[PDB]
Amino acid sequence: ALTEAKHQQQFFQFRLSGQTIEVTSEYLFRHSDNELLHWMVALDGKPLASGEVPLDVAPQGKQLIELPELPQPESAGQLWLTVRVVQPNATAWSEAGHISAWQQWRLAENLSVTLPAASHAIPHLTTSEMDFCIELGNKRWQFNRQSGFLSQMWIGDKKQLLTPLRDQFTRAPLDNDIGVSEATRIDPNAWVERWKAAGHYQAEAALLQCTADTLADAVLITTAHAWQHQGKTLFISRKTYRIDGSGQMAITVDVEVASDTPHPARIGLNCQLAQVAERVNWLGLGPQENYPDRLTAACFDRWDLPLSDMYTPYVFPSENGLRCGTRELNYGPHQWRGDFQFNISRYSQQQLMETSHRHLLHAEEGTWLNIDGFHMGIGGDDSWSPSVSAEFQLSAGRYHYQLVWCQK
Amino acid sequence: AALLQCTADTLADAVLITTAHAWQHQGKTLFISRKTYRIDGSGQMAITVDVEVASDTPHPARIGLNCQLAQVAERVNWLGLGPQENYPDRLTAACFDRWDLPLSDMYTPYVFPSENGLRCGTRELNYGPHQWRGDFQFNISRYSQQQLMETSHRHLLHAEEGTWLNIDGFHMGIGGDDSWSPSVSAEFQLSAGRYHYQLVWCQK
Repeated sequence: ALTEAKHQQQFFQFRLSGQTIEVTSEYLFRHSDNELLHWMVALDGKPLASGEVPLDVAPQGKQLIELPELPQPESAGQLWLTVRVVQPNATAWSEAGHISAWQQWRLAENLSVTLPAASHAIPHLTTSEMDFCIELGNKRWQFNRQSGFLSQMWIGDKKQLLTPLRDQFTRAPLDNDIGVSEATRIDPNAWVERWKAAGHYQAEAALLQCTADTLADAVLITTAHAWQHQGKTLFISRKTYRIDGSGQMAITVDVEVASDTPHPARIGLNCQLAQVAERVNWLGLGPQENYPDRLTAACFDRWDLPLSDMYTPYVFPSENGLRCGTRELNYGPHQWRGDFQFNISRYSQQQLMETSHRHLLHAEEGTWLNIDGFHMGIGGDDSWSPSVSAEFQLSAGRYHYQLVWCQK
Repeated sequence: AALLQCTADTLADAVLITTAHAWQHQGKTLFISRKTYRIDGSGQMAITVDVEVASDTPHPARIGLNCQLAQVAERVNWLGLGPQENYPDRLTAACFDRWDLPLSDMYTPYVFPSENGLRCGTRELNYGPHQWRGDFQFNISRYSQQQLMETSHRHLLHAEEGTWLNIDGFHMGIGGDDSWSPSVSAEFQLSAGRYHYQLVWCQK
């Protein structure tokens, strides 16, 4: 949280107009005299340009900054401008090179109008009454026809999942979701209570449909489940998996949420990976944990960190570590692509949810991955009543998202 | 537009068409539309659409489809907001229900012709033998957008061959705080980038 503060409370303010940056000083008494502005342009994580400019703004003043002609490539992707204010010299409370402020903008987008290279190969579908198998190369994917989930996958002789890939609509309650609700004295208004009461945490799936079809150049799986509790259908998930000659699966998901059920904490999938890698690399917001109503301090870019850093050791364990606006995530040989929020650690939601202290958590078999098409905000106006603003509640009813899972 | 792809595939119990276009202007791709039509034994087509809007292009007024129908019917019946013209930043007075009115009533004779007659939150619309189902906003009259756009007065409009139908997955707000500067609030601007929608067209 500390960063979100730091950024919001920063003393310099920016506005971008064309290729001119307007800087506003919120200092009342001092002049920007230990301040440098670093600027920089990059295309999907790739740096194309940098500058540095000394700030000469008086308290309550403005400074105009015109940027050099900015490169612009043919390549697809998003072009982002990022600026940082630096304190070149040390003060009594800061080191040299301390960053006092920052801001970023999206400059342009070159949309990708390029269709992939027609698959050399073609996947084979092997049916059975238990499942559908897809093979292509060393790669194989299995979908269980009884459950409707992708139960396993192999690269070579190695299995990748410990747990099937499945829909997730809940979260290990944050302090704010709980509020002052106790086992003794239940607060029926607390998000958790609502969710609890409505069956979110204990709803059971229901295969409505599960089919395989052979396309000209790919296999197409199609499923549908209903989550229900006491004969009430809470949600409905409709997917399509489409594996192609490239050995890429494209998941497309479409949820329907009942108008009359408390809005879900989230909407995405999760699964337990078999692997355990040392780093995580992604192209999205970061580097730090960021939620929807708490992500202004985060920057879009390519981040690479140790797994350990993707977990936030809140003494009272709960959902944590999320990173939003992710476009690509890489872990081991996996790579997922799209627009989603995600989190990844060695602790299942359930373990988090069931441990009173962080010191009692134990790392699980592999890596737990939660990939969200959507996530509700965290709130915080107070911690004893619902504080999540409406804009951050998953109240649309219809939700759509897509992924591309693949390997390297 | 630009055909990027167009394929037919045969499914166990249906046909599946798949397309992709790019709209561009001066080598800039503004939008990208990706659909799938899926016709089944029921003789129902399900359209599924997915638009990508360039971050750096003014947000579009809308996002949907249109076409000119050959038929011309006397009534329009729908299940959604109405009965009156309603836009996104202007629909609190409207009620969700089943409305049935004369075609004539689906056009708003603003003396200075412009986009009009929209009805939001529609779940089902019926015109002649057609029935469309989903979640969309729509409008329907005898005037193309172009005709509206090119006529200074309403008295000069002429009804066109059949019925023009505009079905929107999304529509930007109308504004009004004032009429001499942009007045559409941000919440009503189509600024997401990624837009998804689906329809079911069929007959009775």
